[PDB]
Amino acid sequence: ANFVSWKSRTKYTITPVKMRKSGGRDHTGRIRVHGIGGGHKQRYRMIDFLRFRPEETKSGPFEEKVIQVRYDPCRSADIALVAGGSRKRWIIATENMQAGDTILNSNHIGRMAVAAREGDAHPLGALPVGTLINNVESEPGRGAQYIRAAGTCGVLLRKVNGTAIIQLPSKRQMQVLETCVATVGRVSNVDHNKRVIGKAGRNRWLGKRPNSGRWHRKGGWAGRKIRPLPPMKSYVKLPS
Amino acid sequence: KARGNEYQPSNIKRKNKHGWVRRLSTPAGVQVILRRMLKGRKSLSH
Amino acid sequence: ARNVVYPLYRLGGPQLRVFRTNFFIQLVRPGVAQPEDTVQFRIPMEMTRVDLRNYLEGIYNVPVAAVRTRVQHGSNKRRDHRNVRIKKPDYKVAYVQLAHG
Amino acid sequence: GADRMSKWTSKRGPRSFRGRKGRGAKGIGFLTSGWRFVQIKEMVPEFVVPDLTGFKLKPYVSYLAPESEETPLTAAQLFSEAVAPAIEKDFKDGTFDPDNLEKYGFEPTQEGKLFQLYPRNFLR
Amino acid sequence: AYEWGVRSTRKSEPPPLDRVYEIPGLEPITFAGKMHFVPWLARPIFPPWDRGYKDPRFYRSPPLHEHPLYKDQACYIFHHRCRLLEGVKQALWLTKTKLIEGLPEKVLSLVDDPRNHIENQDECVLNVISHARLWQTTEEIPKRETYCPVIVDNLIQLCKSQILKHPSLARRICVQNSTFSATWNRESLLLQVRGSGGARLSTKDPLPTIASREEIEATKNHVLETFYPISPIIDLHECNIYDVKNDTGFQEGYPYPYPHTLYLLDKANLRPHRLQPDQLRAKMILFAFGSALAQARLLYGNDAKVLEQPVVVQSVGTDGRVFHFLVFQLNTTDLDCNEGVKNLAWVDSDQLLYQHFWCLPVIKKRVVVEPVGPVGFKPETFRKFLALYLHGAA
Amino acid sequence: MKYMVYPQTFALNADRWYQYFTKTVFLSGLPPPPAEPPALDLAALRAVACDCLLQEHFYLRRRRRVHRYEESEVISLPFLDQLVSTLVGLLSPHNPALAAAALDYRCPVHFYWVRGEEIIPRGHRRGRIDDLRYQIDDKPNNQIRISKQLAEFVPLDYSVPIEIPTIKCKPDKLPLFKRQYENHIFVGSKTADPCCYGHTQFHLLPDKLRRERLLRQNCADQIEVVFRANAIASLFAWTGAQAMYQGFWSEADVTRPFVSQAVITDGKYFSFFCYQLNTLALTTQADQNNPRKNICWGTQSKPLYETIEDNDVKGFNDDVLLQIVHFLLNRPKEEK
RNA sequence: CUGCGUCAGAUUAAAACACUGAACUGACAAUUAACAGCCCAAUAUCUACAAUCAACCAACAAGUCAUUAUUACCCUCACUGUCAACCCAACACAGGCAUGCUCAUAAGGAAAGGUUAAAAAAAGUAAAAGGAACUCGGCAAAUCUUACCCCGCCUGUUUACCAAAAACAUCACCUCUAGCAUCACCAGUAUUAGAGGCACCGCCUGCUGGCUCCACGAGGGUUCAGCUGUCUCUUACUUUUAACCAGUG
RNA sequence: CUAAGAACAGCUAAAAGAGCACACCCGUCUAUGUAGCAAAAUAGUGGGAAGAUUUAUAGGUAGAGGCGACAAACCUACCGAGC
RNA sequence: GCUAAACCUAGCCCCAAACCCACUCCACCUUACUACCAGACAACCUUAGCCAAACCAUUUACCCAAAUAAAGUAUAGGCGAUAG
Ligand SMILES: [K+]
Ligand SMILES: [K+]
Ligand SMILES: [Mg+2]
Ligand SMILES: [Mg+2]
Ligand SMILES: [Mg+2]
Ligand SMILES: [Mg+2]
Ligand SMILES: [Mg+2]
Ligand SMILES: [Mg+2]
Ligand SMILES: [Mg+2]
Ligand SMILES: [Mg+2]
Ligand SMILES: [Mg+2]
Ligand SMILES: [Mg+2]
Ligand SMILES: [Mg+2]
Ligand SMILES: [Mg+2]
Ligand SMILES: [Mg+2]
Ligand SMILES: [Mg+2]
Ligand SMILES: [Mg+2]
Ligand SMILES: [Mg+2]
Ligand SMILES: [Mg+2]
Ligand SMILES: [Mg+2]
Ligand SMILES: [Mg+2]
Ligand SMILES: [Mg+2]
Ligand SMILES: [Mg+2]
Ligand SMILES: [Mg+2]
Ligand SMILES: [Mg+2]
Ligand SMILES: [Mg+2]
Ligand SMILES: [Mg+2]
Ligand SMILES: [Mg+2]
Ligand SMILES: [Mg+2]
Ligand SMILES: [Mg+2]
Ligand SMILES: [Mg+2]
Ligand SMILES: [Mg+2]
Ligand SMILES: [Mg+2]
Ligand SMILES: [Mg+2]
Repeated sequence: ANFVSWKSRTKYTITPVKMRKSGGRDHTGRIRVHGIGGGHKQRYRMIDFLRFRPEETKSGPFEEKVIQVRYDPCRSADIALVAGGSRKRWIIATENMQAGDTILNSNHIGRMAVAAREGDAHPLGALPVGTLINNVESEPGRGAQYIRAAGTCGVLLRKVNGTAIIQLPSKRQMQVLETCVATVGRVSNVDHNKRVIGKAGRNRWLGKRPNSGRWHRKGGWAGRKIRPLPPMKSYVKLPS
Repeated sequence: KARGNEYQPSNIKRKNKHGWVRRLSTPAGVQVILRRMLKGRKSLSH
Repeated sequence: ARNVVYPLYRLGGPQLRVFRTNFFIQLVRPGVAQPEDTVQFRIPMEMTRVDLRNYLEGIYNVPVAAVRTRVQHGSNKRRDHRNVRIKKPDYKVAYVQLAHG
Repeated sequence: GADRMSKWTSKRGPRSFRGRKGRGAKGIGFLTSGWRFVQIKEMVPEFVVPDLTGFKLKPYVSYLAPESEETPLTAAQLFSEAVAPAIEKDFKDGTFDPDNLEKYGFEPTQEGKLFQLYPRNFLR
Repeated sequence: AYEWGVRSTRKSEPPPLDRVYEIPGLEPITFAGKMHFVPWLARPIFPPWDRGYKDPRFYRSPPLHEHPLYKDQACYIFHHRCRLLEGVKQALWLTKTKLIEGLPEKVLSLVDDPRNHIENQDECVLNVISHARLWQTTEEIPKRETYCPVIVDNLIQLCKSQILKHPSLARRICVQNSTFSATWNRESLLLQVRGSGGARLSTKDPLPTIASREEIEATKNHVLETFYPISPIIDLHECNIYDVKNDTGFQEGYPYPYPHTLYLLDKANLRPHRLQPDQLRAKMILFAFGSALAQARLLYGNDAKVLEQPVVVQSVGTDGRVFHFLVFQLNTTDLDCNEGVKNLAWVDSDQLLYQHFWCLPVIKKRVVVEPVGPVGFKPETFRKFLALYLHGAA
Repeated sequence: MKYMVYPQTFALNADRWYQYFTKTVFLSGLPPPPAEPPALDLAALRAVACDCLLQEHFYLRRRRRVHRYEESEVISLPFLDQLVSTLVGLLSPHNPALAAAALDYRCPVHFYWVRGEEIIPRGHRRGRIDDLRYQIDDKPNNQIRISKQLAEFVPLDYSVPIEIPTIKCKPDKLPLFKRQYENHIFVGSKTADPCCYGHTQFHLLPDKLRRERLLRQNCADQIEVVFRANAIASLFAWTGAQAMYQGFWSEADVTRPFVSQAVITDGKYFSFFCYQLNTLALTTQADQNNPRKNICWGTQSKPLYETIEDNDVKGFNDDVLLQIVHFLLNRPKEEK
């Protein structure tokens, strides 16, 4: 199929970029993910998940002032428009973020810990143990990939020998370097999971199509059949 | 309901589906033209 | 001229000149009532109103003010004994208005 | 139900098809921004009409004429009629050299000519 | 970090060169002589090609650093499409001026007496508003790109009928499609303003000074407010290919050299395309400063000092329903430092000419609740518009 | 289906065709002055005329190069708008009517009227009587609308010994093309507007109909045709729409003449026209016994200036300038 | 794609007719651009703030409209579409057919070839007294009408051409899988995504199961009252059909 | 399914996968029709008709498959496997 | 006596022989039969199955370059059908 991905823009901008839906179709044109199609049109707002990105003419710690926290259709959480120096960019907003607040982005690791403020970006080697964190990265310069969803927050369990243990929202531990930059506090839209869809129509507004009507007897346990051993094959079923 | 009117004419669709350019796009469609040239068809495509 | 290759033109190139032209026009009587200054010609399909303007001024020394052309479709309804459609060739009709009244 | 054995012309198809197809007339300009057409004066073929005042020849030929045999013109014939007389005069005088063939009329290259022979850049 | 642009949408890598080219002393056999592609022959390496002549339709500009007007130092350009982030507060710092709420007493005192008011003034403004938004075109509800300019031209035309009372209004015209340029430094920052669009009211006589000498000298104690961490040059066109040049927009000899008032229109149908009230006033101040700065440089040379005769330039910015008034006075041309004499600017914000307009009657349960016409019309707003137009002629 | 009548038209002898469509007789010159019972500074008006003229050509600095095809829409158009805006302010002391007047910039003027009949040649409607409908969609560059109506140039019953031209073929041979869309009657504003009477129109010919191009097309005798063809169509559509706003139409024909003024220019040459709408009944039912006809006066095109060199205007004409002033100084007759 | 314009024709079957006969054959004629289509120098750089009379207010589903800097560039109106009683259904087919206006017309049309007034058949109208006694069933028709049970929460969806449902889907709930990026999922990150069950909610329960209940239904039954030719018991009239005459077949 | 468009009177109501009710979409019941006007229609009676709506245009998914609110539905008037 | 019925060529089949065609002008890979602008896309990969074996599952003949003969022989093969 003559499928060209809309993700062709190479320069970052805060302008909402028009994106075309896929409908669960891959580049070949066949369905690869079911239940995706239609819904209200959305414009993608590019998010800079690398919080510590100093300007071209600047370096080191810098500060940004929040301009507006608004709704993002693409993601569950809300986003905030911040301005640092002579540029503006989108970031993932925290639970407690307003228009006018000042956030700090630094890569400095001091001898002692520092007072962690919600929304600020500091390396994992300078954050107190136990503080809720979000938007963590595997290695420095990789960018935030984990704990992005609304209300999600990780736990800084321990820090040993330049590495830190991060408790993911799925209650799984992850080991990453202490130089990874993370955001203090939870993510916005804490009560996102408390929403009620209300009607089947609203699920079609989000681009989700109804499930297949086939009665699938197959499942995690029902579909998969344990093969009885020849000794146990005699006792599988007894008439009653 | 009532059938028989499955054909809804459209020149854009007709040229894009059975056109000369469409036929020569793939090696399989080239043989389609070659068979009609061998048979002597007055019109090789749309 | 028709059925000939026109030399390609680029910026600063020489003027395109034709010394022998194969365009042949025929004056015809309009089938409908026309203004007095209006003159009707049948011209080959390859001919433009700009060419016809220079064709009449250059050859017949006829001053022309406005030239309007249209393409006339030839009926393909006629069929011979083999039920094969017979095509009447399409021709272009040109309406020429005289210049000085 | 479409006729696939009829000539495809500009009168068939939707609006985009009809405006894009032509009738064979050569283009005499280009389209600029705003759908404005710019006509190039040099692209319009200018007719070189000679003066026919006092011209002896007429469209028909009188029947009281001899039936001369037809002799097609050849390159060998044209060379003998045009270039050969000049070479013979120079050959007898004794001033002949291949370097001066351009003086006899030979063109080593067609570049820089208003009417190139191959490939020709002029109309009929 | 996360790179933008998936590799599928980028240009694919060219196919690897045939191994015949890797053998020294071996001439590959390619299809360059056949003038078409074949799969069983090597791919020729074509040298770069040049057209050989200048073709405007297919011209390619030289690289940016090869442009003659290329400077390492960036110049930040403010134009009609620039939307300042901090609004007025950012505009005040670039122009080195002090904000004063309310129009000057002298300007407002012109229309204080009933003698300078227009006959049936309230009815005339209502008919101007009604014509602009209801009677202008065939369509029931005209778009904003249609009534925003018309509602302003009629008000100027309405104020231009007072030539009977004031013969001094015959020495002014309304220039359209006028531009100007102004270049200056603000703490080692080369800034340039290129105003365009709107109406430029020109006069044969300069506007008289508003603030007295003592009031101008009192600006030295005032200090410009800062907006850290946001930079003063944010939302500005940072261009490295520019030309420092001062331009009043007209050549020498123009009968109306002195600008009187700049009329700015946010004639955009879409709300996002329209400047915010805070941003619109920021555009007015920079354009008023840019127009006044060009006059100061043209008359007093290209030096930097405190002007002996400060230049006053007015400005009126409207969205078609909301009006902003500005009176800018240029007191100095030495803006590199943050100390010393600072300019003054009188600004009126959010002046409603009318609260709302109904192009159709509001019929609820077969009862006409709201008739056709403006709602919440404020005649006091037009008095300020008239006072600015009558400045310098009463 | 209705014929789209274009005022600024490239059709040859379009003035002769539009006279039959509007039932108008064209007269040379201007209407006779009414023999009926301050200081006008010509120097002040002359200076402003040159200042506005020199502003567009020389004084104003262009950010980008102005091309030949943009001269009408970047040089000629602003000059016409600015000249009228300044003149109405300089003539307000001499004419109080202009002060309480509505000035419009490029507003559309529409008028729909029915005149003539035809027998449909082909189709299922062949042999049936169908009326010939016409529509004028004109957008003058400037126009002045006033609350009161101007004085008539000639009486309503006045007649001239000149026959209105009659076309022997169908209107399609002008050429004129038929198209079906919304029928509008528009003076430049809706009916609710008190200023429903027209005073003066200002037109700028398109660069496609410029004088220089018509000379290349052997249309030297068609130069004057374009001026009076635009005036006949635009003023009839203006006066006709004003009559409709007053409740008059074909069956209820006008009881008083409707007059208007127009100034047609290409930027350099100026022409002046005056129109009077004596009759609005043009349908074959109503025009069968209608004796009266519409009257249009016209002047020859004259250049306002000869040549513009730098900041000096060569050969500036005050006769052309005064003719613009007289049109603007015209006012409705005052009551006792 | 010339397919009721003109003219002529040894013409002569369009489901009848036909001399001017003509929706046949041949020739001749025609639809004229302003509308519409056919657009744009390069390189960088810009574009947070819906729409809805956009002003109130109130939202979510988060939306349908913007440039500047420098360089290059000032030649001019070409080309094509334009007819009709028209298209897709083997047909001059009671079907299918997007949008703008007119919302009853200012436009477009003709249900009866002539006759007779048998049966049977179709549609419609009227009816004494009775009012479901008809019938698998108040189906049809008339009238403008109450109370429930069963099933399914509801709007919605399906066997195009015998099944519109109690079936499917559905919010809500529940299970299972996955710790991550440059083409689907996704330019996303466990408050997420996928694979499934069940069918809201509320109550009760295990450590998953059972009832209740709001509205809702061309679902399946039952019923008051009314209504009526459904019936006791049919009858009259009108129209189509019918039969006869003429044409086609 | 994708792209970019269009349509939804009036009334009761309220910021409703609300009610009545046109256009429009669908096809519940009955009758006509059964080589019919129609290889699924007609008349009346019905369900929906601001939404999970209807719809025009172009593009995509192709038979060891596609697609499917599973009817073994549909994929050019014989689909338990197209021609 | 109507409808009809009759007719002899057009051409074709199989061999031999010999190895065949494609630029008059114009248009023709874009929506073929369309005068006239930055591409970078590139070709190659066992046939299967019906059928026979009275099912079917291994298997089952398909010109490979000299007619004849060796010879349906040596061999192969659910040592079956058959292949050779
Ligand atoms: K139901
Ligand atoms: K078998
Ligand atoms: Mg589910
Ligand atoms: Mg299920
Ligand atoms: Mg078919
Ligand atoms: Mg369709
Ligand atoms: Mg044309
Ligand atoms: Mg066919
Ligand atoms: Mg056009
Ligand atoms: Mg009628
Ligand atoms: Mg009868
Ligand atoms: Mg009959
Ligand atoms: Mg009864
Ligand atoms: Mg019973
Ligand atoms: Mg019933
Ligand atoms: Mg249900
Ligand atoms: Mg409910
Ligand atoms: Mg339902
Ligand atoms: Mg069915
Ligand atoms: Mg269905
Ligand atoms: Mg059914
Ligand atoms: Mg269910
Ligand atoms: Mg019972
Ligand atoms: Mg009962
Ligand atoms: Mg009876
Ligand atoms: Mg009979
Ligand atoms: Mg509803
Ligand atoms: Mg409803
Ligand atoms: Mg479905
Ligand atoms: Mg099932
Ligand atoms: Mg089944
Ligand atoms: Mg099929
Ligand atoms: Mg077998
Ligand atoms: Mg078997």
